[PDB]
Amino acid sequence: RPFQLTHGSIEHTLLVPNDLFFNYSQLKDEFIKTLPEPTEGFAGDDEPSSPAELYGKFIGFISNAQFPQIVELSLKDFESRFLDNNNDNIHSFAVKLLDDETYPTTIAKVKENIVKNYYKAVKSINKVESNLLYHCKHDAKLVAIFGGQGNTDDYFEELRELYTLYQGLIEDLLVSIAEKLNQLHPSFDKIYTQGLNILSWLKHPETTPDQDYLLSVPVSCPVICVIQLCHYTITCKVLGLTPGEFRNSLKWSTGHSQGLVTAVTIAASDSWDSFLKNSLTAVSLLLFIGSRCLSTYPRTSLPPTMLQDSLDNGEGRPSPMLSVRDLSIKQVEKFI
Amino acid sequence: RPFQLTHGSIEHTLLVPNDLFFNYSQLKDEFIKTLPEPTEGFAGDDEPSSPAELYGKFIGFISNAQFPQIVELSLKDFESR
Amino acid sequence: TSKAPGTNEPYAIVSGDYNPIHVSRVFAAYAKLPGTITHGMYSSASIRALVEEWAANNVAARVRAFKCDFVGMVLPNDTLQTTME
Repeated sequence: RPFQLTHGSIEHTLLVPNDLFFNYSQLKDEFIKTLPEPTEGFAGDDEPSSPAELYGKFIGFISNAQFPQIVELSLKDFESRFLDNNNDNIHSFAVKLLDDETYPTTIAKVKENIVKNYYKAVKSINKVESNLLYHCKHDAKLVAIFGGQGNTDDYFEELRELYTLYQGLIEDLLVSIAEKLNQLHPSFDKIYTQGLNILSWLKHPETTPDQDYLLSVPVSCPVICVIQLCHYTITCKVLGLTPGEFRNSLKWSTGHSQGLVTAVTIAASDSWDSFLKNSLTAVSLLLFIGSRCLSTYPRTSLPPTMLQDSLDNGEGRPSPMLSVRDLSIKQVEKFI
Repeated sequence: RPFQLTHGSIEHTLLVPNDLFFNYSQLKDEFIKTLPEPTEGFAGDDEPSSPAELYGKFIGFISNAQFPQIVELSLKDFESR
Repeated sequence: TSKAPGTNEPYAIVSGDYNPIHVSRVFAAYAKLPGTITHGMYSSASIRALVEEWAANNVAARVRAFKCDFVGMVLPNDTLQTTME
């Protein structure tokens, strides 16, 4: 008898080619033993909790196992099963999965198990798609903005999950970046002694220095540019867009306090290698900035009465820069 | 290893042709999911409660499923059995 | 709470104290002591800079005398918690 592909309390059974079930079952046997026990509706973070999520976890699993000619087959199957005429919308497919009732909504289990595994298993994404948010090539106007220094407290985790997710998209570039850093890292020792091996901190979380030294300027200044550049590389590659032609789509762009260097890189980026070279000149620049803006005004200790009071007043931990809201310029200049 | 055709608390395992087990198992997989849970000796009206009864329910099941050349084979098997 | 350094060599080259108890495994073993323990003077200056801000509210000229007793030894990278009374 022919029987069903199954798991847990949720199942997504697909039609394999009739002459593949044998070896197809080997991957399944290896897969079923890699999944934890079902938990009261799959509330466990690592077990899938929607049929599409299960199928995605499986497709990520088979991508590492040495058995090709199934990875892409099951991949196009996943497409036709969920992404027809929108077979480049797995992001939107993901955020739509957040709306299911069979699936208890949590974006974390949607990002991984679906998107991570897709681009982990997908072959060349180079299907030049529709810049159709600009499809009114005559009517819309895109402008890219690049964040500046200090928009968030815990920033390195953005790069953490980004590498966790699109590793196959950034691994080619960020290692070339970190190498160039290590070629310039020791030349500016004595100001960031805990090293600048980003690859270590990503491949090994415990090797990552504390957020404070991470929040240090000679540290945070280049990695923000790194985050922006990997984001740009991703949005160029998911669309399969060369950086220079994606730039052709934009009308103009500029950057904040810090990221403005990324903006001027984009305006000089034509190919991927040109992009890589200009990113190198960027992170080398912002590393100099981080070094010198600290060696010029080194942040020192602060009287604990001060910051204790400031945190009891609900204010922030004191820092060289203060943001005031809800007040016009003409009166803040009157208080200063 | 070769293993056994089975269900529930009663089993009627037959000898398939050696070159059919593959697709024969597909019908079984479709069949096992159409049967309710065993009930204290299969007191439920719709679950079979004798090996011949199980085999008959299976043979009715495969007759609708699009896979001939097994229906009559298993049928003459039921006869000889 | 404080933490011992990783290596005592930076302190040694600055303080001019090249005492091989703190820099070389072989001497630290010759004296049968637990290893390249931190420079006692470094451990002093560490707690001194600690109290200089936690007791004097980071006003440097307020401290006028400081004395301490190296009761125990500290191997590098050790995490040290102090009380202040």
